[PDB]
Amino acid sequence: NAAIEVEKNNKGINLSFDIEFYPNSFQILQKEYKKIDLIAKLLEKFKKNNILIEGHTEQFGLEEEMHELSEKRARAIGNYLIKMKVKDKDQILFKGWGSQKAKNRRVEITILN
Amino acid sequence: NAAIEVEKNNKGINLSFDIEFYPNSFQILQKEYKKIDLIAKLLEKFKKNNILIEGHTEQFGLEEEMHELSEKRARAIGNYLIKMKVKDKDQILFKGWGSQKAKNRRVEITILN
Repeated sequence: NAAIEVEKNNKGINLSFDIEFYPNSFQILQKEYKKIDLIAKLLEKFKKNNILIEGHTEQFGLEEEMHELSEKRARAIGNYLIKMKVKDKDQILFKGWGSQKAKNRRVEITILN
Repeated sequence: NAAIEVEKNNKGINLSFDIEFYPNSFQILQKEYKKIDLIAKLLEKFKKNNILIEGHTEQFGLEEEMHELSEKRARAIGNYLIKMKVKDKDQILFKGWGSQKAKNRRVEITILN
């Protein structure tokens, strides 16, 4: 669960992992920042690349509500990467899938070609 | 099974994955080179780092025989990385664990601090 799963696709290099969020929130648990720090170490080395951050929910709530929550989760991750100075806001696309694709929730980050 | 698992430790950034070798051999199946190419894409970006490649066997054979086989598996991976020009021989440590730690066998590569 501490590991990032890395796989190539047609879009770039996919980083798939799971981040504990507090229930029904886009707030990252304190202990998870070290995992994002590892992600930051990889992204730092792909200096010129743009990234895509994709968020997800699990609950079958109203679609706009789930979309918003899932996007705010992607943004919480992106914001930390901004703060760590590994990417600029210029370089980050944020996508929420809602629920369409225990606190652990799926996040993907793609290092875009 | 196509994914590399990435996790940080005290030694550096650990890349754990599994490579199909032909039974009792250190020959990599043709289809696996694309996976090593992905590893190469990551290593390319950690230009200054030395790496450690660790090989493993599963059979409970004679310890020196298993050690040799496991080390030759690490070397097969390293040799391809040399050939792809992502690392020089100067930068690669090779370690065989034999069996002490379906064709799929465990390999680890650590991007050393």
